[PDB]
Amino acid sequence: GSKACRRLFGPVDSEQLSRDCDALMAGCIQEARERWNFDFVTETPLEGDFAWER
Amino acid sequence: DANLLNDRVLRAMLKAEETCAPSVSYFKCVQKEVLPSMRKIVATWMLEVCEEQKCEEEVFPLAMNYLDRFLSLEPVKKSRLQLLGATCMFVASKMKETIPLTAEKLCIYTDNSIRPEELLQMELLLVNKLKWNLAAMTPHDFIEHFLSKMPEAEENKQIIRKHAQTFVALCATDVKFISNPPSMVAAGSVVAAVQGLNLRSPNNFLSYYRLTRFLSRVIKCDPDCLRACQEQIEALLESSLRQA
Amino acid sequence: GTVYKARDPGHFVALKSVRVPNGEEGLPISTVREVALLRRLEAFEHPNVVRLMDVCATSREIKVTLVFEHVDQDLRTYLDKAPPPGLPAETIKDLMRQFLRGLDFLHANCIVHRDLKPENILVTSGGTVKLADFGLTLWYRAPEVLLQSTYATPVDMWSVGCIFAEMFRRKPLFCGNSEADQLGKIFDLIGLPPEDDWPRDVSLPRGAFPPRGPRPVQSVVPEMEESGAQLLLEMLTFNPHKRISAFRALQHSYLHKD
Repeated sequence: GSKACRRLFGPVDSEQLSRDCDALMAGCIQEARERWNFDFVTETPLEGDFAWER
Repeated sequence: DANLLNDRVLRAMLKAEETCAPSVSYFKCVQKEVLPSMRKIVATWMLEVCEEQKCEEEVFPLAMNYLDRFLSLEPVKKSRLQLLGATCMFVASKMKETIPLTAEKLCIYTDNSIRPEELLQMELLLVNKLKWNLAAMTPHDFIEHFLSKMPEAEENKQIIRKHAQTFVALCATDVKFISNPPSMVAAGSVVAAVQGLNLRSPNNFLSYYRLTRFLSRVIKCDPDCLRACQEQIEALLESSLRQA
Repeated sequence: GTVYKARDPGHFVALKSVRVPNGEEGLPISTVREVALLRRLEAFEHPNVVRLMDVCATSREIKVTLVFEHVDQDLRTYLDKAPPPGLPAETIKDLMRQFLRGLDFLHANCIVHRDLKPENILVTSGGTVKLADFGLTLWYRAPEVLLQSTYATPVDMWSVGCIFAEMFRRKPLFCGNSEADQLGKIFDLIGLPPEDDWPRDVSLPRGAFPPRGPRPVQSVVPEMEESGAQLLLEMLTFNPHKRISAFRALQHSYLHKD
C-alpha cells in the first residue's frame, strides 16, 4: 500500500502531550499579555502602559 | 526597464528571506533529545508523504522551514518529533495547496501514533510560536525568478525546473538546508540542474559560465561559494542514489 | 470582540480579537494565509502601511487577537480641517507621494486594496499617510468593478486618481447612485470608450450608455497645474491595461520635485 505510514520514534505518552500542549499554550498567552498589558484570553485588563477604550 | 524592475523584486525577496531563518546551532544549544541524525529520519518521512499524496513541490521544503524554525525556539521530545513534522506539513499544505492534507490522513501516515485532536492543538502551538510568519520565502520562488531571466526554451526550462526542484528536496533532508538561505539553495540547485545529470553534453542558450556569474552576482555569494554549494548538492544526489 | 486603543512609542496602537470557525481541519485556510500575508510585510515594515504588531491565538471556535498600528486621524478629517482656501499644491504632492509609495508597496506584494477611500487612508498628526483595511460606496469604484469585470490590480490606481482630484475640489469627483449611474458620470468626463476597449463578458453593454465626448480635464479640476492634469488622466484611464501604475506615477514630472 503505502511504505510511508510508520511511527518514527516508538510510542507517545498521550496525556502528557495534552498536558504539555497546554503548558506552552499558556506560556504564549503570558508572553502576549506581558508585551501589551492585556489578557488575551479574557480581553479585559489594564495596569501597565495600555490605555484601552472601546 | 526589466533590468532594474527585476532587481526591484529580487531585492525584496532577499530582504524578506532574512526574517524566516533558523539558527544553525540549535542542536547543541536548544535541543537535548533531538540529534542531527533524527532530523534526516523525520525529513525523509515527510518527503515520502508529499510524494505519495502528490503534493505541490513547495509543500515539503516549506514544512521543513517550519520544522527548523520551531526547533530553533523550543525543545521537542524524541517521541514528539514526528508529531511536529506532521503539524508542519499540515500548515504548509494549507499555504500552497488548493485542497490541503486532511488532518485524519496525516495521522494515518503517522501509523496512528498521533490523533487529530493532538495535531490541531499543535497547530495553534506551532503557529503562535512562529509569530504567524508562515509566508516564508521558498527556494521555489527564487528558482522561478531565475528561470524567467534565463533565455532557454520552455521545454528546457521545465526539465531544468524539475531537476532543480528535485535538488531542493534532497537539500531539505540535509543539515545544509538549515544554514543556507533559500536564495543559495535555489541557485545551487539550478546550476547543478543545468549540468544535467552527466547524461548528455550540456547545450544551452545561456552559457553555464555566464549563468554562474549572473547568479553569484545577484544572490551575493562568490563563485567559490556557489560551486561549493553545488558540490554539496551533487554529494547529496550521490548519497541519495547510493541508499537504494 | 470589540477594539481598543493604547498609544505608546508614531504613537497609537489598537487591538481586536476575532472568532474563527473552528472545525474538522483546525484553522481555516483563508485565516492562516491572510495573517501570514500581513506578517510578511513586517520584514520591510514600510511607513505608508499600518504595521501588524503581534498576533496570538487562543481556543467550537478559536479566538485570534491582532494588535494593529492604529492612526486616530483619517484622510477625510485631514481634508475637512484643511486650510480654508484648500491645500497647498506642494503639500498635496507630498501626500500623493506617500499615497503611491504605500500602494506600490502593496501591489509589489500581491495585495490589491479593492476599497480605497479617504476613510481607508489614515494620516498621522505629523503628516504620514498610512494605508489600512486590506487583506482582511461606489464613488471611488473603478470602471471595471462597476461593470463587474476584470478586477486585477489597476482598480486601486483609479481610486487614486479620484482622490487625486478630490484634494483640489474637496468634493468627490464621481458621486452617483448605482453602478450603472456611476459609469455615466465617469463617461461624462473621459468620454465613451470604443468597443475594443470595452471588456468582454460584462454586465452592461456599450449600448447601455449614450455616445459622449471626452471633456477637458481642466474643466472640473481647474486649481491644478498643467502637468497634474496630464497625470490625472493617466490614472483615470478607462482601459486598466493602459492605466498608469503606482511606480510610473512616482516617475511622472509632476511628483519628481523637491
